[PDB]
Amino acid sequence: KVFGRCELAAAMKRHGLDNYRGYSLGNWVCAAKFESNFNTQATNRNTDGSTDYGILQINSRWWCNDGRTSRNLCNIPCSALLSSDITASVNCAKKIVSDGNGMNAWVAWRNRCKGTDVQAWIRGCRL
Amino acid sequence: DLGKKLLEAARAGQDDEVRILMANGADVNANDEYGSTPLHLAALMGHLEIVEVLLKNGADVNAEDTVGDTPLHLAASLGHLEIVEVLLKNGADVNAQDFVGATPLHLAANLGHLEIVEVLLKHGADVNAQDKFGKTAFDISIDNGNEDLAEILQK
Ligand SMILES: [Cl-]
Repeated sequence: KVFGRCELAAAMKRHGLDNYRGYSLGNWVCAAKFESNFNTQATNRNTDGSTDYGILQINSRWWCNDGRTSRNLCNIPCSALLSSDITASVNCAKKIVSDGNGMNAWVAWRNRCKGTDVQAWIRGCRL
Repeated sequence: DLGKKLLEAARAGQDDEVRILMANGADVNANDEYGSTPLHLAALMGHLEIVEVLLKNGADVNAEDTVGDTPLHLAASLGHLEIVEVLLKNGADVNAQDFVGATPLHLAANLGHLEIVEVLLKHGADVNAQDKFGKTAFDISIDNGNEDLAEILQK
């Protein structure tokens, strides 16, 4: 499934991302755009043998279990991050940023969202 | 070791530090972790004056980052109209497609930048171009329910 921008903003709002730790909703929509281009099916194998899964490209070395990489800190099979329901990816994403270092753990957000007008990513959506 | 410092200066809008690093033989096409050139970062952060200085010093106007985005991709999506024209007049491909097949027209349409869409159309933006998901700029405007943008693209 490939989300539209406003469609994913509305879905992320339903999953508790417009009121999470000061990380306003636009930050998350922008991050999903540059991580996966709004594609929940996106999968990219890293140079170290691990793979990034899902709409927020969650890495399989640390956060999920794919059977070909054993930390699984989100206690989830990596395949579960690929469905059209974004519950699994969001809950895992909330665990990644909540260690203290925050959004700077998000490579695509850090390089393409951080410092821009992130509110534009929810601009024009009737939420 | 100056290229890493020119990247920082370009993204940060240090108009004066960009000049000094340039004259001292800093690589105007240095790449960071994401494959961005100084011209990428200056267009991303809306620093018009640094964009012109990098172009005068021979920056690649169509350099692609690790995902295939050109500086015109980033300027069009962020709504920086001044930079988009400077990039076009200096030989930027108005119909460049990145790794997911998105053009500058796709990126400006996704964020409802009407004025930038019209400038891109004027410079020959292809309204039939599709990303890897089969979407045109028109389809994007419909998905986002942007009626004013749809009208622009319908003619
Ligand atoms: Cl909170």
